[PDB]
Amino acid sequence: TTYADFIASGRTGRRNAIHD
Amino acid sequence: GHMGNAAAAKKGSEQESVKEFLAKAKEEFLKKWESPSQNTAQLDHFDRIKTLGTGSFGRVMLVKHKETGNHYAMKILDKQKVVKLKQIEHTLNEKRILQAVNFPFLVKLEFSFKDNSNLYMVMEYVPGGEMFSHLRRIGRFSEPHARFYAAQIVLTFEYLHSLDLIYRDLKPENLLIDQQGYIQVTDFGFAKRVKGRTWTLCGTPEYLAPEIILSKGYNKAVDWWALGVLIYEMAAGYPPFFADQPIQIYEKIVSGKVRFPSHFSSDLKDLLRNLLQVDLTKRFGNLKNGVNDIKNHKWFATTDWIAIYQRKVEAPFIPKFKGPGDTSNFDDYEEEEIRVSINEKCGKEFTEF
Ligand SMILES: O=S(=O)(c1cccc2cnccc12)N1CCCNCC1
Repeated sequence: TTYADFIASGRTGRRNAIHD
Repeated sequence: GHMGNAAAAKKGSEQESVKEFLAKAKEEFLKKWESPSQNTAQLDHFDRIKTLGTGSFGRVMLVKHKETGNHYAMKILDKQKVVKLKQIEHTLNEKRILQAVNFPFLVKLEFSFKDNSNLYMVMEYVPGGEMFSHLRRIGRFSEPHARFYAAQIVLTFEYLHSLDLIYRDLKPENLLIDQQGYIQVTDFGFAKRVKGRTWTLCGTPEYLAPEIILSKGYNKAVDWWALGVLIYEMAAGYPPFFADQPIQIYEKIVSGKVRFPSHFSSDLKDLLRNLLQVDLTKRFGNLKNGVNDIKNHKWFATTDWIAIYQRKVEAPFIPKFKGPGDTSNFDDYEEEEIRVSINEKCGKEFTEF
């Protein structure tokens, strides 16, 4: 499912900006 | 047509009144922009309590003013680290913007000062924490709840864009919730005052507009794209474009395809297709009708824009508030000393601060 895909992405936590 | 005479006249008057408000707001902004305030407090006026957030930028600490007992959030930057990271201009510009703007959903800079080692921006303490935390905990926001927040961003961008400020840093991690449940925007390190186009690659992968990814010159329409990402993420609980690695995210963003949860209303999907529009000649917020294409969209039909601005709408969610100085809506961080050297560092670079 889309939600499962989100959890699998590893990008569920706070996201850094490009420069960081 | 869609509106009878009374509704059309009311909408027209409302839109003209926005113009009048924004004209006055620009006058006020420009006075402060051209003569910024400096050196309005000092470090020993405050007790350091707890670290609220840390990052490459530096730290934000909860502090208490010794005389009033009022709490504030103090952003502390090490001048030498700012120079090393090539952030002089961004740091000066962030403080200049914050001391010059005035809007109910933009955090207020109450004091600023510097010492031999550090720069300090003392802002109102916004005790509800990041939207991010609440969103991940609750999972997703109902459409009315998402709409309440979205309306505040729409008004905030209408204000900022009228000042020729592009924001470029929208995401739930950068939106705080205040004690009344309203949004506070705090981070202006990527904002830029520019009337036309600009070219810097900056932002967060999930929130980047296609024209940024594609190395185009771009304009304030990137903020309206980002609003679409935010509304989607608030209402779905996950953003419209994600993948294991940024390069994959960028491919989805530029593809012109977006998919929606089955619980999204048709009105929401229509708004999002018009904000998440790769074709700049078609993106809402970038057309002849400007912000009005967004404010007048069916998804916002129940929004009383003035009531939101006046903060007279009951928020759908109020963060827990145990009292002044309560930090329970923020994470816990290792506490580090605030070293002030006996020797001034980087004085010339930060004269304007
Ligand atoms: O929450 S902060 O530490 C913060 C910043 C500025 C003013 C604040 C006011 N109250 C609490 C936290 C505050 N934060 C740092 C960067 C990450 N994005 C959100 C803002």
